[PDB]
Amino acid sequence: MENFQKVEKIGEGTYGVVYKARNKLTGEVVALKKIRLDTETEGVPSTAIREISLLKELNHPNIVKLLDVIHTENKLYLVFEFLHQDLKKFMDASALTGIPLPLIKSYLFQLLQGLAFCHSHRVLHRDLKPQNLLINTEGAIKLADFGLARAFGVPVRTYTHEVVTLWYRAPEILLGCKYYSTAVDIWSLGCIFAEMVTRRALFPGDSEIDQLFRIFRTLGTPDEVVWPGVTSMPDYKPSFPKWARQDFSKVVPPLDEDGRSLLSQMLHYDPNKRISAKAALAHPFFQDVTKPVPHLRL
Amino acid sequence: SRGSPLPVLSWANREEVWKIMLNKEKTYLRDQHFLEQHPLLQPKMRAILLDWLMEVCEVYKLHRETFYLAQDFFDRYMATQENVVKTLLQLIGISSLFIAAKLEEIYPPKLHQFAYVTDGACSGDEILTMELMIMKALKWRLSPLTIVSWLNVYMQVAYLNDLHEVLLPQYPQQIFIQIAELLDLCVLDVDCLEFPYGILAASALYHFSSSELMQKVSGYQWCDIENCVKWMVPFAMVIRETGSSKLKHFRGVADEDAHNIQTHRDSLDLLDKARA
Amino acid sequence: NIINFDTSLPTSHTYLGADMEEFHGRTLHDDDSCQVIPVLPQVMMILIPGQTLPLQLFHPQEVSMVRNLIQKDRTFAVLAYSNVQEREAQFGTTAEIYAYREEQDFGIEIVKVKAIGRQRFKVLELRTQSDGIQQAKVQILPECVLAETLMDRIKKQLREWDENLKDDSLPSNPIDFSYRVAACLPIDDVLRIQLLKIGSAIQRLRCELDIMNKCTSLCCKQCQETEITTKNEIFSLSLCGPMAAYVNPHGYVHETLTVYKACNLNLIGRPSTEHSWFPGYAWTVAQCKICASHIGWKFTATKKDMSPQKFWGLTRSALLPT
Ligand SMILES: Cc1cc(S(=O)(=O)C2CC3(CCN(CC4CCN(c5ccc6c(c5F)n(C)c(=O)n6[C@@H]5CCC(=O)NC5=O)CC4)CC3)C2)ccc1Nc1ncc2ccc(=O)n(C3CCCC3)c2n1
Ligand SMILES: [Zn+2]
Repeated sequence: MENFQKVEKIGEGTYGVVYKARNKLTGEVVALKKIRLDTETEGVPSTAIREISLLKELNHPNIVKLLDVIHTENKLYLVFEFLHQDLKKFMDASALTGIPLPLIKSYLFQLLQGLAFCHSHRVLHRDLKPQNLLINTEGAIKLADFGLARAFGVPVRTYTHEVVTLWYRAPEILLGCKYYSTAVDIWSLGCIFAEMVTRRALFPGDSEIDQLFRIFRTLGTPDEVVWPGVTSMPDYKPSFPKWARQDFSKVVPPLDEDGRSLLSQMLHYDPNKRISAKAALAHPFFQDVTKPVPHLRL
Repeated sequence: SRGSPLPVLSWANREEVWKIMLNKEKTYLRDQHFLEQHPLLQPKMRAILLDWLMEVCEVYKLHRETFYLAQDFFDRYMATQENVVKTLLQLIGISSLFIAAKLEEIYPPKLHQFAYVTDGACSGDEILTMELMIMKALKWRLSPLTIVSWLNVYMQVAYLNDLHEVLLPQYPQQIFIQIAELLDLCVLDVDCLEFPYGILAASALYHFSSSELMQKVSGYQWCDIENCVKWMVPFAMVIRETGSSKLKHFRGVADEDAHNIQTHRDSLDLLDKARA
Repeated sequence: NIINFDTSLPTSHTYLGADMEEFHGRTLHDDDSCQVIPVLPQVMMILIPGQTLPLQLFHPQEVSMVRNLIQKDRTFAVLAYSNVQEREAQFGTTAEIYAYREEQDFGIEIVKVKAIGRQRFKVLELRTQSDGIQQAKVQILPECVLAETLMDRIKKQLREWDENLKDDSLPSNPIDFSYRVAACLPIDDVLRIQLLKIGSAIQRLRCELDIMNKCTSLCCKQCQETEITTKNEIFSLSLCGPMAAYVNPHGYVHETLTVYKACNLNLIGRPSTEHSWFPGYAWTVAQCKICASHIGWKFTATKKDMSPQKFWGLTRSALLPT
């Protein structure tokens, strides 16, 4: 690891610390995730093993590449590929005029492809938040931080309960569903989609019940006609207030009548009925998609 | 050829999923002769280790997938080495099981627990070193399709009612544990590595089913699993004579998941009768 | 509730980095002598003996002083500046560098140090070095050893916060126990100078056991109306106790008291795990609901099987005990 020269600190993800480093041989910028093994009581953390194993089977243009893995005493380095920003910082930097619609469409028709690729490999990202979608100056958006990802078998079984950041948690996860599957990721994307159009978080709750109640307020309170089984779900209480399905023309005003339909399908209560990643790429909304180049501020 | 056992999947495209699974079956190589490299060891020493790893898995209620991940890690790492002495077998196996538990389970046992079960022959620091050594020798390819992962798919496809619904478990708990019991006694024989994991699972399923159900649920033709069935014959006869066990219950494990917890009963006694 | 957090982590300051040197020496200038001590230009903390004081120095003169003061002794004179913040410091404590490290990587000096307070002194004078460095002429204050009941009575409440394993902490010696307790009271600075200018351990414990049941609520300072927390919600996530000293990436030092529940606070931004003082937890900026005075952070769990799923760290500089 004497070949890499650090240039700056990028930030901290699920584990380790990410630095910008330039390879002295080829002179190509690369990201470097560092894990201090000595501080880790239980050897290499499970998140690190899962990532490194999953990221070495996923080679897509929309998933950050794992260039290399290096081990120098008491230190594990993952050499990724360098990307110039994160969607969150881009959205904040464009919080006055907003991301143009073609760019939003392209960014949604580049996360769905990577998500479909992961799902066909039976991988659950489970950490789809704006800080984990990295964008470069060429106009490409890529998934990152697979530390919380998991490879789900056929059939699935009971996996880790509380997953995903609270702001982007599916209602089935909130209500303590026994089995969850790919559908959760789709919910996250919907939450991200409405964030790009509106520029602010769709369901900003500070506690589990608060997030659940914001979801109910926006989308209505689920009954057995829209979500068969809710009224039997472990964390469902009959005392939930009755709200009624705020119209989508007021939830995301700027979206057309096809973007609205795609968002509604992405935000379906019933995980079985919720649109899949590949079933969304055939949506008419992605009929005139392009690849515009963002004008990043650094 | 292996046509298309999978039904129409909504969460993904059936063709791509099946192609990826089959390519996984071809990217992780196994060698039945990985013991000729280590002249001191003998096949019986492998079984004794693997049997032991089942027992540990029972003590801590570790899933079957964890044990088969450990078995795959062992039989792949040991194929990349030379002149390994029997004294190091236990450390390699325990490190492999530690890696598998970290990979698969929600709350894997702590490192000190793994060290304790070794009865002092291996320490926490030895396990930490060997786990990194294994993960390096395997080139970080720690996501294979194990022999039980295939049986899960086969049983899901065998018992389907409303099309799709391939991800939610739906199949008897008593038939799955009978085949998994024949697949734990077959796994103790190093010749089991001669056949692909999917073919091993299909052969066990057929041995406890009809020759039509296996082909419906796996897509294999008779000529494909003929050799595996012939080799499995004496391992199935012993299990049939002994009598299949029952679905035991475990503390803290839901009654709908007891079939996914490894159950070491006795394998070195049936293995020597089968090999007879 | 139960805390499977390994409270030893907060005292280790893992956030400060990995490669740290671990000087294992000591020094105790005479019990009554006029000494010249170098000062840190910006540290405004009122350091009590026995406290760990992390520091992240960026200024060239600060780095030079620490580098040259690393070899010849390791004591710097942290003044306890009075309510008149600029100069006007009459007393103070000496700190001794026990964990030093440089980092030229990224092309910046940045020296990360960890020092623990040793002695107390009255500043007889304050001369200025040739490079923006204060040399303080200070006469060491005496420890007036002149008791057990008071220590046990204080333990009677020290157990309610972070039910204690045993007497391993809280040294038997009255002075050490008194200083350790004084380092934890969420009282403000004006009462902190008085507690520092006490003297014999007895009057210190009688001022600590004094302000342990009298104070009722920790409230917003910059407005004085919001009722942030009460001692019933207080608890310690670190061996050092409910309160401790940490540093943010910019060098500022914060005394963050750990509590279970706080009210009248609203959160800003989203949870982050960058430079987190408590490993495995994420922090969100907290501001009071009436004057938007940055009061602290709300830490939440981020890994699997974490005992306290949420607590609060309130910076003592914005709390007025009442
Ligand atoms: C090139 C590129 C750029 C950006 S970026 O610019 O969007 C990003 C940089 C950023 C990260 C966040 N800081 C913002 C600062 C805000 C202030 N601060 C902070 C922290 C604690 C504070 C505090 C603070 F002020 N104060 C005042 C306090 O008192 N405390 C205390 C502390 C203790 C506590 O407990 N409590 C407190 O309060 C943290 C830094 C920089 C700005 C946003 C994103 C990505 C890239 N590239 C790239 N390429 C390739 C990969 C490959 C893999 C991979 O994973 N990644 C990324 C790693 C992470 C995500 C993905 C990759 N990334
Ligand atoms: Zn206020």
